[PDB]
Amino acid sequence: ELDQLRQEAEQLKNQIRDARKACADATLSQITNNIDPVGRIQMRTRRTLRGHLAKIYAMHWGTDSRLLVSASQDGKLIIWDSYTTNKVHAIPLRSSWVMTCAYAPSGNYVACGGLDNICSIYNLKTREGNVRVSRELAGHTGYLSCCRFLDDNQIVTSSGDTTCALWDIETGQQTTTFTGHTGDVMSLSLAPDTRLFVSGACDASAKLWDVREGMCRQTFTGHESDINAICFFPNGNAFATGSDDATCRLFDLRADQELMTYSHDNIICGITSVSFSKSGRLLLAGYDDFNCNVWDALKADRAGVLAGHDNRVSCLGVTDDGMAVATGSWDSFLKIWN
Amino acid sequence: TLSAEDKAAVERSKMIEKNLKEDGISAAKDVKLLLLGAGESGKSTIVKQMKITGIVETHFTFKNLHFRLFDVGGQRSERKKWIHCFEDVTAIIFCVALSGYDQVTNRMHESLMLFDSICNNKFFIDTSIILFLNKKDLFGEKIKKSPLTICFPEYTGPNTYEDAAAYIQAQFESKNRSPNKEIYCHMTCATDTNNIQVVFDAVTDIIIANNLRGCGLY
Amino acid sequence: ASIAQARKLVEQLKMEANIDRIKVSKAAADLMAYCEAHAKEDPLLTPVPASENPFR
Amino acid sequence: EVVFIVLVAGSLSLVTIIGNILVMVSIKVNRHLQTVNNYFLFSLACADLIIGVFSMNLYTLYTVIGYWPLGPVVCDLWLALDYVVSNASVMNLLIISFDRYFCVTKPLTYPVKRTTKMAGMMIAAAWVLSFILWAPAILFWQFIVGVRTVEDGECYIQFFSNAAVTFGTAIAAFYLPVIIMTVLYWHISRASKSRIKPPSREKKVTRTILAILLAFIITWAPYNVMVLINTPCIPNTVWTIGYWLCYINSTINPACYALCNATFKKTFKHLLMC
Amino acid sequence: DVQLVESGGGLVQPGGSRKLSCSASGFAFSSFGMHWVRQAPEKGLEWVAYISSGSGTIYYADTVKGRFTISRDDPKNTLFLQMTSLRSEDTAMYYCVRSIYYYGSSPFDFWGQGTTLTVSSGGSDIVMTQATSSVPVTPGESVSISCRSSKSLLHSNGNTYLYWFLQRPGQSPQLLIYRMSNLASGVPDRFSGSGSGTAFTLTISRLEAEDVGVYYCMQHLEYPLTFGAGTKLELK
Ligand SMILES: Cc1c(Cl)c(OCC(=O)N2CCN(C)CC2)nc2sc(C(=O)NC3CC3)c(N)c12
Ligand SMILES: CC(=O)OCC[N+](C)(C)C
Repeated sequence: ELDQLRQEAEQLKNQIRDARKACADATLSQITNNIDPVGRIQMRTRRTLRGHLAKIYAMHWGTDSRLLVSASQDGKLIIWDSYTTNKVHAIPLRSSWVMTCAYAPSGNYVACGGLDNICSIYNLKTREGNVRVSRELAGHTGYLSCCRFLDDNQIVTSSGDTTCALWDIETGQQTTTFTGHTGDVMSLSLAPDTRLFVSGACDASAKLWDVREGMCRQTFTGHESDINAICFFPNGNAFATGSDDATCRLFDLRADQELMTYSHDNIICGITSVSFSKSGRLLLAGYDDFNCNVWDALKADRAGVLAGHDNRVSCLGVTDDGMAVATGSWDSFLKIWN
Repeated sequence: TLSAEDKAAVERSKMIEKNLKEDGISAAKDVKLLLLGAGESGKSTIVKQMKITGIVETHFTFKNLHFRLFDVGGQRSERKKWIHCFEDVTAIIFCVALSGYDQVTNRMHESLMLFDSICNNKFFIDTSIILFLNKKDLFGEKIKKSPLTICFPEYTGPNTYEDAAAYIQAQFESKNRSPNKEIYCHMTCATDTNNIQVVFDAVTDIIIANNLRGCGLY
Repeated sequence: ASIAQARKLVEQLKMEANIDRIKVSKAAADLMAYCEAHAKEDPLLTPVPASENPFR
Repeated sequence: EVVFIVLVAGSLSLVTIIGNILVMVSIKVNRHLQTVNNYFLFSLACADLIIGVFSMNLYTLYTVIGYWPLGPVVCDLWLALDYVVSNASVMNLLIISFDRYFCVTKPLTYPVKRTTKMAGMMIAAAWVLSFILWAPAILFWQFIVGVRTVEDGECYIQFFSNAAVTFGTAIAAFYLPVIIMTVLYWHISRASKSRIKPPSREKKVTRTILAILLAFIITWAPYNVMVLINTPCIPNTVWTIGYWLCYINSTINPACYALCNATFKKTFKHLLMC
Repeated sequence: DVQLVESGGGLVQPGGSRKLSCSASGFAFSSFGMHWVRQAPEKGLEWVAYISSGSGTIYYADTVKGRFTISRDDPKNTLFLQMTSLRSEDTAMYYCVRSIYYYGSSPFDFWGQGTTLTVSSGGSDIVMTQATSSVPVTPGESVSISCRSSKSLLHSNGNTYLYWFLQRPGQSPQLLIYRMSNLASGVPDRFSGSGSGTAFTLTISRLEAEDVGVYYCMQHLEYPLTFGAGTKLELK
């Protein structure tokens, strides 16, 4: 009966493909044929945060657009003040191998994780001075690649055992497990309403979940290699993904298909981070060729280069008010741009 | 100078800067090694010979020198994602089982393919390898009954230990093309008394070479 | 044991094959409208002077 | 005639200035290239810079005409500064020799035992020794003797006749570093071999080390032997070169000490291209 | 728990010398800054000395420089004040407070218990004036208290530095509001603050019977710290 199920699956996929082709009338570019170009974007390095001793692997902005977490495998998780290049806490980690960091939207907790299969949650507002470990979530059988908060009492992570998890910090259990991927999931991003998120693994796909029940809603496949970064459009109806075939793609949600692809002949490297602006007109993508590029997010034409890094740019984040973009590379540094 | 109550904050910032600098200075005094291998490569035999889920880190000190051994064989996923976290290590310890007349595709062929892949990786283009060829006893017993030509058909020469081992070693060594790095070789027995000394000597030589190239004198 | 996996896969495909669809051009125009509505308060493409920039 | 000499002098000056500025800016911004070893090369890279501009252009001002246009109002200060900075350069070379010998002979304990403070102390010592060893005697032999032996038409060393002082100064500032450096480098070459048992490592090290020693000794020998000679023959023109020869290694040693690192040369490529 | 307890008090004839020890338990003592604040039997709060984390910066009041000295022993977590050449203007009860500082911190969050010392017979300092001294109140009402400085407390950083303190009868003061708007930890929602530049006000809504005592305002723009005379509260 295996052949029968294979034939049924082939028929279902053919039906889905036919429906997707049918609903596609015209592409986004033709509708956006009239809007004027935004012109070259001049951006100069304002602050240069210089504290670490090894390659920075992740960052995350705060909610107030001023504080910033930085995680690097010198064993360090240090939080900064962007406006005055100051350090407010330094945290020594139990494990030196780190690939993720999160700053709670309430500012009370931070999270970290890496190859040692454990997501550690660090308190910040203790009554005894220093910051201490509150919980060590451990249910995964592979390395963590991303960790995002939802509120103070829960957390969402994605790990290299082809699965994702929603935890409960107070108890320590694993409130829900999402499975259905084929390879290593390496990115994660939450929609504004904190009700559904999209994750993209090394099997050239990105699937969208719902946090309440775990049933996968949609699978998007356009790429030709691993996807190493995902970010959302601000209104939660589109998202941008960055692969290792030198292209980044803007995908829709209601139209159930791909809208735009971004790639240039000069570019052959692989994307390590993708983000938007506040309005949703510019796309910022960091490359392995030691810089960052800005794409007109409705014209696909390149509109400037954020250059000045001496090695691969890994983390890239824009603030919650659109005032600056912070890029962090294996050069141990971290730069702010307007 | 226009600062008001932020003067404290800056004192705390320099205090934690001092702590970071001191921790870095104290933590640059430890050697970092990465232990690789193949299936049933005997890498469990030499990890226990050192006496004090996820990454298994073993710590030991010998002749007043820190060591750190990072077993990563517990990772069941794509290798090309987390190898780059192990750049800027001092050495890669590669263990190869000399029992080279079996199937898992001969085991030696898997070992050669893995060694070629890890030696021509872009990140480890200049990171040195200490090569252990384990099970030098069992191989000696087995060589009499079976010919080495079953593993490498091209081979022609004596069927003795002292030459078959050398041919295997040379076939392994012929996989490096960088002019800087080097492969250090040893043929540890199943239960030899002291082969931490070989690791000590190899790491001393690596440090000397790195110092010489850093000063520009090379 | 692969029978259960195949059944789960086809069940997931059937569950995800029953979603409504808006037209592509409608969503493209919606993105265009949202992008053109919020253009003023974006401090990245409309550069902001040295008087109200906190990082200046 | 004059155009050729002014052109060659300007070329040397510009190349020296740009080379040393690139070396210092490179060491300032590559994150990793910043090490204890690179700061004895952060000193020299500045000291020659001064010679890269002052003596370079002012010997060009007197190089040609033949009469000191400025009398003893600036001649004492320039000459004293020139001799002081050159001796500082030699001392920076000497401390680099010490640093390398200790980082090769004792590779385990030494590279961590010393902090930044010890390196800074050595740098300051190398500078202050040269300052005290040349500036006071040169500047104040006037009042020490009570007369200005130097006439207004040319500039030279006030104590050229006092045999003891000329010997002392020259023998120190040249002939102690020669023996110290050669001894240390021969030991480094001996101890650079691999005790474990296609040019060898020892071959490359010996090639480079002979290059450095021979270059320095050839560049600084004849001037420091004529100085011993006078205390009576006047090249009057021949020794004009000597000064020029002695300035040449203030122009090439950035390449002999920061273009072989191969970590600096990559940064040079990045800086020039970008 | 957090505990600060002081010892070294009693009675000394004029001219002598003593040493006061403040012992701490329950927190990372080495990462804080210690202060000293004294109180005359009838008057209000006055400032004595300040020592920082790492003992880099030490500050003294004008009426104390030269005579007294301060020290800390953080391996054994105890703070010290050495007093020499006393006077009759030192008969008072002394306190021990902690002042951790960083972006978003809360200074003066815990106050010690206080040691009593008595002795027998033998221009840019910012002045802050609390207007009213006695205000009768009734439970459930709303009361607004005031504090007017002499210099504008709004720095360029967008911050202003005025702290409010409450003192119940026969206990140590507790911190209510820090930086004119922030409500501290462990304090109810009732209290709130407002003001501008120099004229600063604190509002209590639906006053209960547990909030009787005396209230104080403090400045932290520049040293030395200056308090106010306080405002008392009484029922009926
Ligand atoms: C090294 C030197 C010395 Cl020591 C010097 O005078 C010192 C000297 O030998 N004496 C003996 C004769 N007395 C009359 C005067 C003092 N005078 C010049 S001039 C010049 C140049 O390089 N060029 C001249 C053409 C411009 C020199 N290297 C040089
Ligand atoms: C210092 C010394 O003895 O010779 C330096 C001469 N100079 C200035 C030509 C290099």
